[PDB]
Amino acid sequence: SERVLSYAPAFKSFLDTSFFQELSRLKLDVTSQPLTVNLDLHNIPKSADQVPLFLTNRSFEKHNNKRTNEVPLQGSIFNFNVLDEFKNLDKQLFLHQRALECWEDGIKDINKCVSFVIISFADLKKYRFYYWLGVPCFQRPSSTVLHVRPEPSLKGLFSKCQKWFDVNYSKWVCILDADDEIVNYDKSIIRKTKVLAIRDTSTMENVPSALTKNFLSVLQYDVPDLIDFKLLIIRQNEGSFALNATFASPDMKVSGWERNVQGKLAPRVVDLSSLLDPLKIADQSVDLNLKLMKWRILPDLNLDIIKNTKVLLLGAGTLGCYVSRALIAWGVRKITFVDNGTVSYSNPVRQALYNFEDAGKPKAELAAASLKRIFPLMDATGVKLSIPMIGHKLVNEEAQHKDFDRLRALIKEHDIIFLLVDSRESRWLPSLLSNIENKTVINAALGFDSYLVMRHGQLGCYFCHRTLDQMCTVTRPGVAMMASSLAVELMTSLLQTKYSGSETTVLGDIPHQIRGFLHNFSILKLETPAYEHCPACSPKVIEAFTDLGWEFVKKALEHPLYLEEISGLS
Amino acid sequence: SSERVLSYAPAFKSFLDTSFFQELSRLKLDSTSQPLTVNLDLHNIPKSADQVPLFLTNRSFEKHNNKRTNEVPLQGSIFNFNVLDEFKNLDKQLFLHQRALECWEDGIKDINKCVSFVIISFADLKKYRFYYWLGVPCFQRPSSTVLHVRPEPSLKGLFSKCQKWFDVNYSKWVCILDADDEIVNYDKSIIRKTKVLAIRDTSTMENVPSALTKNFLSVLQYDVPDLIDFKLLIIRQNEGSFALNATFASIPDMKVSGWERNVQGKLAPRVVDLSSLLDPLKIADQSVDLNLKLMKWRILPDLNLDIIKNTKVLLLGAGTLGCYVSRALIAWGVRKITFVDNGTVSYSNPVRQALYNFEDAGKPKAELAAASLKRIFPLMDATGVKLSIPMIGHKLVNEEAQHKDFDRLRALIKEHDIIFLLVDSRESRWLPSLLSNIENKTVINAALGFDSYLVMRHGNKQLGCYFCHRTLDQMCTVTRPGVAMMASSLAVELMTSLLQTKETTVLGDIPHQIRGFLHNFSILKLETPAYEHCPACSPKVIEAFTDLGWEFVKKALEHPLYLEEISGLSVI
Amino acid sequence: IPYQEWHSQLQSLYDSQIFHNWALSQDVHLNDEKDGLLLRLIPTRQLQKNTERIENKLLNHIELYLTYSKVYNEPLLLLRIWEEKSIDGIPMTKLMLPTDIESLLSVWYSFHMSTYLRRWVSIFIFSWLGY
Amino acid sequence: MIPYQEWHSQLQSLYDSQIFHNWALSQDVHLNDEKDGLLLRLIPTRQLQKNTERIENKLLNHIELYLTYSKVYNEPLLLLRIWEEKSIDGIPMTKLMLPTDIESLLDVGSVWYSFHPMSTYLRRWVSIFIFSWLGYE
Ligand SMILES: [Zn+2]
Ligand SMILES: [Zn+2]
Repeated sequence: SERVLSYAPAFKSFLDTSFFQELSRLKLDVTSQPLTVNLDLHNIPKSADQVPLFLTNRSFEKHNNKRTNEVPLQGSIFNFNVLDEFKNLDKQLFLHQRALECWEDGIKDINKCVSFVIISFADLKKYRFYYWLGVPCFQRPSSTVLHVRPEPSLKGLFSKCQKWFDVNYSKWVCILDADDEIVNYDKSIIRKTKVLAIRDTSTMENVPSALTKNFLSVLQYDVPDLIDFKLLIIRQNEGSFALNATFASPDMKVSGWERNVQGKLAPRVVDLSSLLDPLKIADQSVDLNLKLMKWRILPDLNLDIIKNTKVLLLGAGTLGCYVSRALIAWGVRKITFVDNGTVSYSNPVRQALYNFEDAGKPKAELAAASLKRIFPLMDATGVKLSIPMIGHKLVNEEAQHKDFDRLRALIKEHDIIFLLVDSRESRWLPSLLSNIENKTVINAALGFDSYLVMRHGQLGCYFCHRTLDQMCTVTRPGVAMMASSLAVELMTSLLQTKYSGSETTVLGDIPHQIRGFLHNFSILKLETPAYEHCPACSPKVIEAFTDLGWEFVKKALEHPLYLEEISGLS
Repeated sequence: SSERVLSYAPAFKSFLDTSFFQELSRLKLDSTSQPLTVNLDLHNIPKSADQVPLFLTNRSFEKHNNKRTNEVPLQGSIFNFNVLDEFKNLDKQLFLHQRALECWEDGIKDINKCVSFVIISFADLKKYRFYYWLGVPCFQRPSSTVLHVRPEPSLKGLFSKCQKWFDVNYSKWVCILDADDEIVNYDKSIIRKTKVLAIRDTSTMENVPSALTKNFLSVLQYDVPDLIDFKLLIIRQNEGSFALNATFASIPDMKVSGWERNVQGKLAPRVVDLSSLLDPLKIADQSVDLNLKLMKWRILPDLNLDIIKNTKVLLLGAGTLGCYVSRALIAWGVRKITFVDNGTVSYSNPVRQALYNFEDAGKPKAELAAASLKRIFPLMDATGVKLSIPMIGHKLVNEEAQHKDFDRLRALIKEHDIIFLLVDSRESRWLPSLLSNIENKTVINAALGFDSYLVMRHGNKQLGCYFCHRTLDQMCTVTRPGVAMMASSLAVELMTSLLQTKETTVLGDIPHQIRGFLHNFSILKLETPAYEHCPACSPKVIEAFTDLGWEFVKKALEHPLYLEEISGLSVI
Repeated sequence: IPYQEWHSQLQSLYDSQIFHNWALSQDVHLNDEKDGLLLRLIPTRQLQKNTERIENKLLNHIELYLTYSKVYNEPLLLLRIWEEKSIDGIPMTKLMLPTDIESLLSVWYSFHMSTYLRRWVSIFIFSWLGY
Repeated sequence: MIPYQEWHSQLQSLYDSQIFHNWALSQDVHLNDEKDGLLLRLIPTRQLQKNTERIENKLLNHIELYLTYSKVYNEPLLLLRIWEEKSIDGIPMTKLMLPTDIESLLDVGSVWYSFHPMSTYLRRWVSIFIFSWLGYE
């Protein structure tokens, strides 16, 4: 009932991304570098046939934290600077040369003959990593094998050997003296007693680790005259076994390159790109922040309608800058700025998209660029365009005509229009166009300590009915911040379905007009009806516009009386 | 008797507008030469001037521009040198002389073309400094020829007809009367018979024609050499016109003059320093200042801008609150801001946090926030400190390091006038509330709920702190974007109000607590007295810190139960 | 849960071989300090269907990281997902960022008394993956 | 407010009235390339001279006033520019300066400082916004 001894592969490698991140870190600094891994032979996953060899960033540290019974296996890593070199190196020769170092050190101390090696190539442009593990297992001589038959009568020695290897973690083997006690390997004491134990990394039943080849090879060098002995394969599990062994037939045979997932002999590849893609990471974490508002707080809150809303902003000033900042925060991906201005040196202090160095550049194009600078995935366009004020004679008729046409094109193609402009008279032309094109409109107007926020979308528009919304008005800083956020909050609240029978939504009330005041810290809410005589509303004006086009626009701008008479307001 | 030797006033008084130099810088980037054109207004001449102002702008480089109706176009040129030394080394008398020869060669063909001006210049574009010298070629051929004259009042009747004739023909500097006694263009065959000459005068000085008269008379002596005695009319668009009985006399050779004297009356170049345009920092600073001043002089006269500008403001936390508060602070003219935050910029951070870009991820928040303020307004004095603020109800991860941070935090609180607690949760508020209370500093608190916010102020009957008395300030809480903007603006508006003499100020009310809500779009204002058992303000707690120092803090942090005992809130 | 109470239960949980005796785990390891547990798991059949149905990709394996959050003084489960591909005709593993992570089931995804850790494991791990 | 064409007519009338030309302060009076603006180069009053020596410690060469029409505000806007008297090589130099305090320099635009905002409209405007704080004649 005797058999020849076979072997399982010594180790099973797992390299955590920290190892490659740490390997990358050193490729930017300065040959092989030393590695140290702690083996846990008490707890081995069932899925594995050998103890897992686990590498991290801390594996580069020469002395790291160990648990009590763990075994500090030592090794080295060879990093080639060109992929072609990595391929063309002979694997069978290289692992042999490592084994010679293992064989050499094994004669000095039999416990230093076990190690590992990692050949590697780091591609830092694609962040791709090629590695191959190997364990320098050597059978010396190549012809000499081991015949074994079980001897269960030795099972009483297992515990003695288990607790011995636990205590001495730097020792891979042990023998018996004349007193039947466990001690260190000695060539003298072993020839007499003929009992040798090996710490086993294999969980394969009656199949010891290939490392055993190394120990039996050193045994034959030290004690050439020992043909027959007893071999103990010691495991921290219940699967330890004793073997009655004999040697039966210089040249050394070196094996132990690690197979891959497919069982073929071939390197492993890890692709760490997508750590190189911060645009996608930022995109996903940002959306996931948004989703947290939905699942945790307001389950029926609709995010997708806000993300899919195309927003036109009229004016790039203080309001426009903050409004767009509150919009990209709410997940809005498409914003179009319209401004005729240029960034002044003073602008950045009240206008939150610009910097001092940005003076002299066109605002509209720059505001959009600034959004992409905050969050690189944004559909953001500036348009340099003038909005004609009513009650003024046209400065350039042909030019403003083009800009009139371009404004309607912009309004039609956008879902919601914000009126952020500087003055009351600048609101009229967009209010009319947005009426015709059936677009939802939010207004924001600034007074000294007061602000106004309302929705056009019957409710009726801005024009439907002291420092507020004037060209020269200088406002307290707080006013613009207040009005900007209330505008966006009104807009998001407006895109939500109304609860049955009431005005409210999932985000709460949706008032018609909000008028805030800084001195008393108070918010007023007022609801206004639509008016048949309004200059920007009335069907009389709407049908006048449809019929006469730009000619009705031109005359209304230069002569508001003509507009008031059409609407029947005078 | 009653006869004189005719003298001459300088032809022009030069004024070069700053826009002229702009165009000069612009063309050098786009020695040499180049034509100029200037329109003379001879009807309206400032009383402080002895001759018509010669005024050149950027539009002077264009050969055809829009003149007014009675104005006279004057052709000239500019010579720019690329080296200052080349400008100095130019022989002026020789340069102006060979300009006169060009005026003479033109003058014999057309007598109206013998008048022009010349500018030599050196533009230092590094320093934006400009060297210019104007000159007006004036020649006497012969140089030995003078002009003896006497008044001739009988010809005063021709003054009106010459004024209108010169008005209409603006390219013409001279006219004569023909055999029909009518004003006509200059003709050498006609003047020979009639012997009457009219010249357009640029001088306003009585009985002293412009030195340009030398040019015309030099050509008159070439065209009709045998005319010794004629009548000379000097035509002006004011009452200063005069008529002369003229005689050429002797005492060929050509004398040349007309380099313009400087403000000192000496023959030297003028120099214009435009360097102040190269200081946009100063321009920006003054712009921002005057905008602030408009809030005072135009609207609220009693408003103190200076107490705000001088205020040293400590910002605890770099988050959404810290970013919006700081922006609203610099808008109010606050120049000194210290950020305190332990964080690093996330890739997702920039979208909620207004001081950061996508490219800024990986950088320390506190420093970068300060660095960003200088990117908005470079004159800002702004620093930031990476510092941890220990949360109450938690064990200390690093005792040694958090001890140091505790000392640095207190030092910073001593250094600043106003403290903002912008921190993530209630647990982070306790320690700075205590320290600021000990150092007796004005504090503004801003806390965010999902749809709500709280803004309040620690006092200097007492108001009492944040701890005195549902998703608000929770640290796991994700908040609606509008909340932080709202909170931040009210935080700063409450601050600037507070710096004003009062319980209301020139800026309006100064409440203890402001709670806003998004869902009904409402704002509440509530007060609250200092609580006796609060584990922040309570004299037993103040007593406890003063005696025990850091040992008390370490214990109150890790065991809040111990803190309730001291405060006497335990019995409650 | 206190830090040290969590440190003790993490080492007991590890030493019980409960994860090692799981069918899914390729590897189980504690970090340099004892503060954490890295679980490298084999993808369940149900996950493999999902990622191929949604992302049209093959799953290689899943890394779960059991950590202590000192902010909330509570456990935090971190998740990394890996893809199966090839380069030269040999297997390549790739860290992926799922276009939809939620419907599939330091860059990591994160999940949003003496029996504490064992319960928390059953709820936050054994519930969806199965034991 | 007041129409652009009413202001254009009154500016040319005021210009041709020589009221600025007969002013003792004016070195030069000129309209721009259009007829819609008026640039006034002025001799410093003694008080301004005293202030720039007190406040800026510098000598004032002259000041520039530009009467312009803003097609936005529909009102006249007065731009101001201040020049310093200086020297380099012994040659007197003039330098456009940006006063630390320009409010106190007197008693009270892209590159300019600016003052902020019926047939007799413009003539009266000049009286209040110009002739008030500067001596006439
Ligand atoms: Zn309406
Ligand atoms: Zn208190």
